[PDB]
Amino acid sequence: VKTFYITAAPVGAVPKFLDPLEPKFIPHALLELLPADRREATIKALEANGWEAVPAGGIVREYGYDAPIDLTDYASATVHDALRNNGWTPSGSVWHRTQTSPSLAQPPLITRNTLERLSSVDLVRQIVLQLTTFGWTATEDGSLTWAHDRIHTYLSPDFVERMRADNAAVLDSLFENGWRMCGAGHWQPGKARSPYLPITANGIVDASREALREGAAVVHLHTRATDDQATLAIPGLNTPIGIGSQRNHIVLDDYDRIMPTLLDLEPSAILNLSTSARGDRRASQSPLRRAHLKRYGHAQLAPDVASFSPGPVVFQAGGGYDNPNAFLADQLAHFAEVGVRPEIEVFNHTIVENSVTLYQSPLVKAGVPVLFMLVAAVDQYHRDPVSGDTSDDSLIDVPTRKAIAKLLQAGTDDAHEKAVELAATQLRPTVEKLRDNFPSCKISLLLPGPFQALLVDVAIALDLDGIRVGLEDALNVFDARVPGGVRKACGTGDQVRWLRRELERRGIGIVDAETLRDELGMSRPDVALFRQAEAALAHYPADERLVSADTILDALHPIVDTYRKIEDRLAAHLASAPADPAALAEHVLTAARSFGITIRSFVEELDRYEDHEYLVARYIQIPQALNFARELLVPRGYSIEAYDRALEDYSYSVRVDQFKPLPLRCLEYLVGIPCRYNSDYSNVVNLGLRQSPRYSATMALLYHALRELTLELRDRSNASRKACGPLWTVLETRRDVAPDELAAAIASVDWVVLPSTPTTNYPLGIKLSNGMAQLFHGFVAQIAADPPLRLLAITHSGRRDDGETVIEASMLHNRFALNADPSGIYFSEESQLIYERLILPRLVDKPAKLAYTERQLRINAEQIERLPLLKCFAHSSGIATAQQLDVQACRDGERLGLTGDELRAFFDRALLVSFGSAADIHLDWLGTSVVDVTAFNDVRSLAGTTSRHYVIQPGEHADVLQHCLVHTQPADYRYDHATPVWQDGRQGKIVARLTGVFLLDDHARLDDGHSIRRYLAASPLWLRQWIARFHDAPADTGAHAILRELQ
Ligand SMILES: [Mg+2]
Repeated sequence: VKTFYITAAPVGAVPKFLDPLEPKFIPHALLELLPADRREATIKALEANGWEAVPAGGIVREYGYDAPIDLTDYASATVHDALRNNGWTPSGSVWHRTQTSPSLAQPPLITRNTLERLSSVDLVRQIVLQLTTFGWTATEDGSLTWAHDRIHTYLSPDFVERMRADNAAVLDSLFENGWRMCGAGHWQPGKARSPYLPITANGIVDASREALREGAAVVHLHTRATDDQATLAIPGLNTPIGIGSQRNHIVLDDYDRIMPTLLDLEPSAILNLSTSARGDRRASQSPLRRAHLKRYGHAQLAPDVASFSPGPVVFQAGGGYDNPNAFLADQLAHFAEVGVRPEIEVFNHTIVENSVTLYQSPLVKAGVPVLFMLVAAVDQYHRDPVSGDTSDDSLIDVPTRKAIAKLLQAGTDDAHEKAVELAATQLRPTVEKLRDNFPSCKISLLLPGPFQALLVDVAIALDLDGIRVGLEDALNVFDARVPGGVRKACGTGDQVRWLRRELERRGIGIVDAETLRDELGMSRPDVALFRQAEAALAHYPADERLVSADTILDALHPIVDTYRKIEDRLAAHLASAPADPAALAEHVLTAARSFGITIRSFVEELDRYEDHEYLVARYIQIPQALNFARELLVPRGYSIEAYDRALEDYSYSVRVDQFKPLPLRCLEYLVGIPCRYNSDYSNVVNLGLRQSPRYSATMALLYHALRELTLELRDRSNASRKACGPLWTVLETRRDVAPDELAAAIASVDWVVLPSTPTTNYPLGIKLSNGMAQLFHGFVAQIAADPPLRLLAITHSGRRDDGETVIEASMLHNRFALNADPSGIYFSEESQLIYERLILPRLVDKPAKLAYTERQLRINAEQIERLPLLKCFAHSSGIATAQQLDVQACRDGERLGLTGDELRAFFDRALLVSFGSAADIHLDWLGTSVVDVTAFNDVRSLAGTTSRHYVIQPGEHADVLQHCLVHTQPADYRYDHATPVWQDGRQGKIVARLTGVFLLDDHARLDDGHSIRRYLAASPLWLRQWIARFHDAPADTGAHAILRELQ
């Protein structure tokens, strides 16, 4: 019931990046070899960058960092011996190392057992912390290992002495593994440094991505200047030492790269940019502190949140920045004009004071709820403007912080609670004071370094709204597998994972970015626009009989206008001259996706093409993108001369008469907003829209108008005329016959294949209907040869009573309208033609009279159990068509009178296996039991459903997905990890819902997730076992079959 929202802070201002592949020790002989001035400059540059002078007595494990030393570039008696002592040999003016160290043929490893031999738990930690700082990584075993082809790890004499004293055998182990003693010189302890800290645009983007997929909802960003970036060239070393301030600074070119990238890959993520002037107090009133707060990308979106501190920030550790009132006034003014919400970084008590009094009104006016960030356990000063004397203005006073730090080191549970009580008692006045003066506000907590052990407990005690972690606050992460229980954090995502799993222990949930935007009142434009349509149609019934497309289009009028303005911006961008091959489509596609417009791949898109009979429907992607551009540029007056280059392809040109009107393109956009892909098909966004009460009804109304306008366009084309009524087809061993009036086909056949959306009664539809059928029979037939197969394929009616053509939109409206049906009463004419000739005979007694349109015109309760098991496959719209068969069965069953309980026995004689259910499964309805296999990236099925079981959240399933995105090859992929969830309906219906299912495409991505082929291809062996058991079965019941499968 209790939830937090996690803020991730990847960059920060203080910690620095330290390259693992840099030398960590420089022998004095190598520096002393330099000329006096160069030696002096080099040393002071090293010491400025964390390098500490150190005597002999330390050990090193080095390989691959040697380089020749030509003295002509600059001998000495004191040096000469030191060089030869360190394994160097002269050759005139040239020195080189003949001394050899053990290669890295097999990775150096310090076992957990070796570490545990040490008595001091304190010593072990610092050893683990030092090596992990150098790039060493902990294993699942709990050991430390080095994976790179070079190595240069050094430990100080202090380490060696304490190691020797605690246990000399451990130290000897290093000696037998290639470590060796060192002379005097300089080394890099890497204090306040990490090999995982991101200071480049690409690094920051990656770090943010990692944190977000682990559960973070907000990303707090910094940037680092590189204006003093330099490298030191040390003699005898083939790798230079990176020096630089890595100063905290607002870099506009970095954000120009970071922000659009994050908007593309992480659309729902709440971006929080730092406005801090820490590291440059003299620029406290610079307009640069808001220069990065603008509209980014083609979507012209701004950062959602920016840092804001009502008062000076003065660190006791040194540094800080001032926030003058005129400046802060300009900030808030700019924040408002751009659409940015301030987050109050509460550093001091003076910040609190200024927040609940003078800035109280302006902060509320800036937007509600007001966001607060409690910078706890960070020592602060207040400076008397007259005397200059400093007082302790920290949220947690320095005496109490020092106290808490001691109890943390005690490690006992008793000192922990006393530490929590100390932190909570100190912070509670500030929390209460903020909430008493701000009726609508959110408050988050951060803790630096060691205090992070209190982060969860203190946040719970104060009933806070959010918790912040990241490399900005701490560079370590708690790991119980590691000796000492602590190691270097492999990025912010590592720490976010720790926090999430920590909260999961206590039964505390987390809030994803998409959900938090609703709470904070900062939802995305496209999400808002869809909800705008939902509201505009809220008072209209989902029944196609009770509302017209004209009325629906009339209600969406202002939204069509809103969409048009978006389309203008896409058109103008395309008219900004490019490309010559058919790869121009890639330009259009990328342009479309960045503006939020998804050029969907329609199977029936050929109906708009005049020469459709002379075209190959395999290469329909490149031309549809070309015509799309033409479709947008022509009505406005732009030149499409660059296009129609489809002439250099193999007309694919779409006639102007078949161009989609403005409202038609608008409807296509709206229905494409829920369950979107990100820019590179790594994730699915806008998932929350499905949980709306009016979602299905809205989608039903949309596809209604989408149908009416598409059919209108189809009637003016040479689109293949469709036929009335369904087509029945049997597949043996594949064989293919087309029965017309034979119920004998049903009895002879193992499985029935229910029709999909594009499988209608017309040349292309029949080809597709045959295809899916064949795919299904190769599938079950392949299972037969494992620890006379006949298949029945059903094709939908192509034309209804009034001569109206049956298209995709027709099936989808039927799909969504069925979702919005509370009672089991809705079905279509297409479902009727299939039902009465397939299911109805099972209800009555012996053959009846059927009309010319193949439509129709008792009980035998003892023979209800005698009915054969009807095993059916379903894909896409299949589960919708199937449940409509159940409805009609209940209506005829009630007309005949089957006492309901016997109706249950009827449905026990049927069985359903659905792959990619694109419609909701009404659990409480009377109907056929279903095994549901739906993929997470099956966005088409996702958009058609409302079940939460299809949505993957940070957990084990999310881990497998992220693993398969990089290491796993597509053809090998099988969703073994899928977890079946069992459900029992009010009226006996049983549903086996698989969770964690996803489908890899050819690029190991999440696109093309509606492929029935991939659904069957990537099918796990244990799932085949289920289907095998279904096939090899006597006259057993459905309920009995799957109840046994639960074990
Ligand atoms: Mg910050």
